[PDB]
Amino acid sequence: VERIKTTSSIEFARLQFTYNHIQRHVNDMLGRVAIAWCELQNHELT
Amino acid sequence: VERIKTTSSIEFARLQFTYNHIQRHVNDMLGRVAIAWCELQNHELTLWNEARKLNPNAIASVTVGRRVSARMLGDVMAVSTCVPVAADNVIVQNS
Amino acid sequence: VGHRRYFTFGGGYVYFEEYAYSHQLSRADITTVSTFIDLNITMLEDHE
Repeated sequence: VERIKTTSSIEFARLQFTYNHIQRHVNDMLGRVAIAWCELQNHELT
Repeated sequence: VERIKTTSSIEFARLQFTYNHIQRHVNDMLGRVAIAWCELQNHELTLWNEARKLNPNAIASVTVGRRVSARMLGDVMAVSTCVPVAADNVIVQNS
Repeated sequence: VGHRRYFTFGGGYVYFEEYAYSHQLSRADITTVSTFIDLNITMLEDHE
């Protein structure tokens, strides 16, 4: 038995969500870019 | 006639501004990247045409996705899959 | 001998056999292989 203590700023969690959303997007897109870039290099080798 | 009620946290709006600024930037830049990537693909198609005229076997093998023999039939390629052979079943004559 | 050829002609091809016209072909009548490399860049959606 205890009592929990709650912060007074959601902004930590809203930053967490914004940063995670943007990071998912940019990581996914730059990963697609890098994958397509490898495929382009291997493809241009011919 | 009414009274408006104001929140006590601008941070919703500051997050909105930060997220919108970053989103405008990244959407614009990734859109430019995708557009330039399409232009690169359409632009490289010419080199691919020339190569397929040069060594149709290699280009067909890369493009189709498997080792295939090919030859041009004018403006199209005729492909035919190649039979794999085990490495140990190959002998080189010395001369 | 065995002279089969497809020549680009307008929007499609003009298939030839034994140095004789056979018929025109629609562009999609022939299987298509892509030298392009897909870069499926979708866009960060608006979030409120």
